[PDB]
Amino acid sequence: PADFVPDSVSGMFRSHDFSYLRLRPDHASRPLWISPSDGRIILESFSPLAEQAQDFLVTIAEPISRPSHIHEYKITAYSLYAAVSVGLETDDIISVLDRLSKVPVAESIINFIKGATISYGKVKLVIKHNRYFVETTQADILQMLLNDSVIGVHSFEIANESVEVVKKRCQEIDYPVLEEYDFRNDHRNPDLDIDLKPSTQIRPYQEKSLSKMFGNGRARSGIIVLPCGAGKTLVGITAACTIKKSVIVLCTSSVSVMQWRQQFLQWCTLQPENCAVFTSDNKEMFQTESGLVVSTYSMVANTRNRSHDSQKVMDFLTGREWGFIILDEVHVVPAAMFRRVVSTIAAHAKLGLTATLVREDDKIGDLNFLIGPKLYEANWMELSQKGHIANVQCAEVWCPMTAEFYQEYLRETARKRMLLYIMNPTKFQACQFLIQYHERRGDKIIVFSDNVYALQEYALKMGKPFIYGSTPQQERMNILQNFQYNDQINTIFLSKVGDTSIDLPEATCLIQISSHYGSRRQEAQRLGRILRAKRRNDEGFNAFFYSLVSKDTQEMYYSTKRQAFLVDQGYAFKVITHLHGMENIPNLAYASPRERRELLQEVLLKNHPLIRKMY
Amino acid sequence: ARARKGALVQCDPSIKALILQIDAKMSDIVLEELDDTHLLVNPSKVEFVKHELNRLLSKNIYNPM
Ligand SMILES: Nc1ncnc2c1ncn2[C@@H]1O[C@H](COP(=O)(O)OP(=O)(O)O)[C@@H](O)[C@H]1O
Ligand code: BEF
Ligand SMILES: [Mg+2]
Repeated sequence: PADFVPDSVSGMFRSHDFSYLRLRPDHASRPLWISPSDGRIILESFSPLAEQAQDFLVTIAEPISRPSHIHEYKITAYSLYAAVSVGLETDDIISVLDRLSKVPVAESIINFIKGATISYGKVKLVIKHNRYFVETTQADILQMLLNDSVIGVHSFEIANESVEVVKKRCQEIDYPVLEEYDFRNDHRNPDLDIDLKPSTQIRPYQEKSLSKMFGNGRARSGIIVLPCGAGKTLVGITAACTIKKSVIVLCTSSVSVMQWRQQFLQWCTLQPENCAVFTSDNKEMFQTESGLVVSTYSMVANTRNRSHDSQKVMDFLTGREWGFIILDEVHVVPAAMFRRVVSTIAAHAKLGLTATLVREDDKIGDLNFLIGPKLYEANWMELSQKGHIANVQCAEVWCPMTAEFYQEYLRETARKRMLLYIMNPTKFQACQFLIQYHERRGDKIIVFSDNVYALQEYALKMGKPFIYGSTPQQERMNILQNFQYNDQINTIFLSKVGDTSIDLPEATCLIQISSHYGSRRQEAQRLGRILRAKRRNDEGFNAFFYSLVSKDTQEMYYSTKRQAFLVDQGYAFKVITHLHGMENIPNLAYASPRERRELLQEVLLKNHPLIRKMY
Repeated sequence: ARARKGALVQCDPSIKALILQIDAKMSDIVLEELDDTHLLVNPSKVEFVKHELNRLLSKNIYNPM
């Protein structure tokens, strides 16, 4: 910024006027705009070299939003740490950035890349016989690590529990640690001979994801983010198949444990002998040299009360030095005690698999040192147009509450306010009319409702099956099987239980009467259920995703906040003020005033052997 | 036949509750009730109530930041 006359409209831009720089004549070809201060990147998706830089930019810059035409990216310290890992130096980044940037890379941006791109590659953490050694390739690091107030060719031991502390210390200090596993030269750990059968097929986007993880030839530790239904299960299977070592899978559900094992058996060639499932039902552990354990975070994260049956398994897990760990739905690993499994379980490589990499609290960034940086992220829109995932016509239906109910809405306290507007009569009519309309079309409908009481009320009146936490595994499976293979039943009423890692290929339509406040991942994960549509390639097919919201209620504040992640991905929500043909439906719930008042009162009222013969 | 100065407010049933609730705490707001979707209010309070209603309605609308 030297000798540049401000414009009369420069006042409107509060220090954001970046016109001080000039533009080269080759602006017609260069597809990258760079903000000299904020680090933001604006990418043209309708210009030559778009595909040329679509992969280079993703590696260096994380995506904040990738709508149809103009893609938005931002460069951050964490993003650079991921990029520098895969054989990238400042010189290469600077040379390519200038070759592609319409506007010159400012000194501030140049300074930012220099600082964070030079630290990588001077400290490594290795594991030997369940003993963790902070090995360094140069002796100069001893004067920096051993003298650290937190800690405690040269190699020194470090406590397993202290790993969660030193890794954060590594981020704070200049040198961050990298977890690279040389499986090729690792012979001490017994190998597991498994390869994908010929029937298997590797999709290009998955192939790119695997390449980002096996770029240098040594297994990396990080996170792979793919849209729901992209096939993350096969990505984990391929990673397990190529490493050919002891592996384990952790999932935060019981039904999903069978799903992962079922996919594992069919895709790869692992024999049933080497696979053991550690759940509440069975706890036997494989005695063969090497195998797989598909367990849940609850079983491995428990510390206080472990019984004899589970205690023996825990000793077996801890005693042996494993090679790989798979964390399905890794967006819940940095929790208070779910993160303990990473440290307690010894493994030379860690993989994270979550469709959504966001959470309400600011602990999402902690995944960098719990499991590693972000390796690859796949755009939802690109896969959708390629026929790999289904298209969804997201809609938001506005249901104005009736006057009688709204009268109690103002007075009622917030705690009971939720229950008040969740069972408003208008939403019943919309849900019933939409369900009937889609049932006539021949659509498999899934109804989600976080509130158990509302879920029961909907099902009891509508005479449709409902599933919630109290139901057993056998009953829910029977309901699920009936909903899939039987033509008689085409709609089910699910709850928060099936919000994640559930495969419903036949599901095409989804309705959400009321859900979990401001949570965003719930909105996206639930949307992933209908992204599984088997008939996602037939012409004119469009999955339906509805979110009934009461007008003039806090649900609008929650609804607009929870769907803030889908808009970033690219999905757009349509407002439906009125449903055509809804009045001509023969019967509707609570049509007469008498029935409406009956509902209002009920919801308002909610809150010695000898002696034995005598008797 | 008395010309009672007031603003002829036409509103939906949802908004009607707000004006009634607003009148509950501040009695002077609503002069009289006309019908379910119609109301008569103090002409002076019209400027204040409209801004007051927006603040209450502003809460249920999310703001990105
Ligand atoms: N390459 C592939 N070949 C065959 N089916 C695939 C492939 N990739 C994904 N699928 C299918 O996609 C669906 C979802 O797979 P899954 O791994 O459970 O997805 P995610 O875990 O990402 O939600 C399943 O029906 C699975 O068989
Ligand atoms: F992301 Be998937 F639906 F497990
Ligand atoms: Mg999955």
